[PDB]
Amino acid sequence: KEFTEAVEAKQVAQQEAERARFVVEKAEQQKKAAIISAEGDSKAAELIANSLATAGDGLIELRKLEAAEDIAYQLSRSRNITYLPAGQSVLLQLPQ
Amino acid sequence: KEFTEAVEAKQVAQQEAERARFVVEKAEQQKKAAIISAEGDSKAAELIANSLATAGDGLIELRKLEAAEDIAYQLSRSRNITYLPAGQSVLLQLPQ
Amino acid sequence: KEFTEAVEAKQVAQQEAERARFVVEKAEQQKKAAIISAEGDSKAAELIANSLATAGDGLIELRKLEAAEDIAYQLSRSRNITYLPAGQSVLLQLPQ
Amino acid sequence: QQKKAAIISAEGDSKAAELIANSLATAGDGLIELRKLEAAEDIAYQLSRSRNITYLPAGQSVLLQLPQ
Amino acid sequence: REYTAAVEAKQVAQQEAQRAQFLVEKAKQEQRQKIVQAEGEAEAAKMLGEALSKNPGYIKLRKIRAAQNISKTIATSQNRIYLTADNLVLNLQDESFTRGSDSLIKGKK
Amino acid sequence: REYTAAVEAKQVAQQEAQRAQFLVEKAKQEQRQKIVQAEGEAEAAKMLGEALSKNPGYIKLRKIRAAQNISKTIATSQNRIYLTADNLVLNLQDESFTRGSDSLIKGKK
Amino acid sequence: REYTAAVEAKQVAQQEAQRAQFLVEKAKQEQRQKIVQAEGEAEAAKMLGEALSKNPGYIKLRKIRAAQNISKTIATSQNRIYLTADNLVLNLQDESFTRGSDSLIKGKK
Amino acid sequence: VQAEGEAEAAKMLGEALSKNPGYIKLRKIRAAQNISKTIATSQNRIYLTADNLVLNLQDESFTRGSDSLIKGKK
Repeated sequence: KEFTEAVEAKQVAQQEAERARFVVEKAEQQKKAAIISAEGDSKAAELIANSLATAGDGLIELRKLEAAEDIAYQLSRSRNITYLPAGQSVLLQLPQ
Repeated sequence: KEFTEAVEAKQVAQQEAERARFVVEKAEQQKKAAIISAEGDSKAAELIANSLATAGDGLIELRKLEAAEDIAYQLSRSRNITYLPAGQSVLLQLPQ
Repeated sequence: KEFTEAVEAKQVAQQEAERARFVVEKAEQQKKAAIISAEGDSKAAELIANSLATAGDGLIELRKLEAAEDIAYQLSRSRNITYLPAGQSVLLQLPQ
Repeated sequence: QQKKAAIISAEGDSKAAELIANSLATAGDGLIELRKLEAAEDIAYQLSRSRNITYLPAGQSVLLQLPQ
Repeated sequence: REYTAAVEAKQVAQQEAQRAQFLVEKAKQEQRQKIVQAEGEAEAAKMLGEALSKNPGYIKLRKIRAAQNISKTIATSQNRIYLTADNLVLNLQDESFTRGSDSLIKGKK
Repeated sequence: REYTAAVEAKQVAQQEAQRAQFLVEKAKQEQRQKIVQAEGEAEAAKMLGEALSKNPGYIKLRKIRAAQNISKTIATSQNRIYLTADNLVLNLQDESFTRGSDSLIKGKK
Repeated sequence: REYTAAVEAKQVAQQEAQRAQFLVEKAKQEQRQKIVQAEGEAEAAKMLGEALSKNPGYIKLRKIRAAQNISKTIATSQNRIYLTADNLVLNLQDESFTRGSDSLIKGKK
Repeated sequence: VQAEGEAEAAKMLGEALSKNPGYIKLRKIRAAQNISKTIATSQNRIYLTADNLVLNLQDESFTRGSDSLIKGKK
């Protein structure tokens, strides 16, 4: 079974070598595309860092806090979440 | 199948690219508008920050007392939430 | 579907923008009302503050004792309420 | 043949590292996080198919009564 | 599917950029409205700050009455909890019994 | 729907701003009503301070009686609050018996 | 399977790499779109930074009011939580009571 | 003869893998290829430590659990 399969893998692997040439021509372009969608996210982010540096931790905090409304909107679809004070000898346990 | 799919993706990409350039312009308008709803919130927040900086922490603590009533109002629409001391060697456990 | 919806949104938004200039006026009035009601509460509160500041912490503690009866009255309409001494090293471990 | 080819498949994936590794060691977990979130979408479709995923506290003498 | 959709999106996005500056205006009016809502909250904030930040007389008594409005609401509160024992000072026969509330002598409180 | 609603709401908003000044009056009245709820509270406050800031005597005694009343309605309270070992001293034989019962000493209280 | 698949992949990939530099363009427009959504967020952020970075007045009161908002949401929350009970400071007979809300005197908060 | 041979494979595999058992990590992986061939009939219940699989992804235990390798933590 591995003779015909080996010959097929031989030829198909050379074909995949050339296909690799141009799949990462395509992926020069696809690295750019994914880079750039993640860059939409991350340049919203560049200028968010800009906004919260030229201004401060105002909404670094309040899209923790206004967005902590979202913390509670999102956590509770689950049923074991916690948040437990520091400044103690917490031996934090977990539920069952 | 990827042939027709990718060609259709090319044409869709052209239309979406021009579309999205003007979506970015419309989003300059909409970023102003969303900054403006977040201004509802955040500018209530500017005036609150000014109010509390000028007048101390009155309702910093009294939304921590008056609206801390919310804590009892809400914490327990599930059955495993709690509020618990520190300033000790507290070695916290949390339940099943 | 977004063309007619956008036109109706623009028209409804102009109606609501003028109505909302008058609703910011209504909001100044309704804030006179809400300020003065929350201050029914809180001006009762400030006269309590004056009473306890001039007279001392008398009913600071004694509504911290009379209303501390509320603790024993009202803690365990649930089933897991309790406390833990301070100035100490408690091994806090909440119930299950 | 895989002297050449494995050293090379590394060259590829390895220096994918090299580059992201400069990215992180220089400034930190920036696309670790952002593609935690591209992950959120696709990868955490996969990882929400997976059932239990907790977190842990920090800043305390922490312990754990782990699941039975 | 996405070709004509994107073209119509560009045209309706011209219309909606006009209507998005119009959203600047309308949501500015709802911004003043929401400002005013959270600013009735903020006027509670001001009022209480000026009243009780100089010295928390009723903010003391509201620690009190709002721990008791919290525990007039602890009925919903299935919440397991822990206050502190020297809070309710159920230390009736104790040295620190009225260390808790001979703090009525201001300075301990 | 929101267009007719908005216009009718603007006219109703003029008449309701008139009625909102009326509401300011009515809410000054509710102001007085809650002023007075917590101002009966505050009559208790003013006098309890004048009679206890001297030395918290009924506040000593009302930590005791609020511990007693807190116990008293802990009876109906399922609460798994507790107390612990050694103050109401029921180490009935102990020095701590003369440090919970002789804790009644002033200075220790 | 993989032979014709790879040949069609290479041809479709020539035209798709044209389409994918074109994706650099398309995803760049999507890049700016996501940029401007989270920029509504971001300039809300700049404005809130001028709101709060100066002094955490509403950062304090919003630690607390987001506490209460997050809490109105924690209705749905199962999340098993804690306080430090000296946070509401319900210390209903205690000296640490008026350390929690003598933090009203700015400096301890 | 047998013990010298087997335990000498142990000898020098030991020096090579006790300067680092890093080949033993790549061998977790490769012997795990073999083990995916064979152990399929199994029920192992092996809990281990947190910081391999991704999402401990920015706290200390995993900044030294995977992100450790940043020159300065290793």
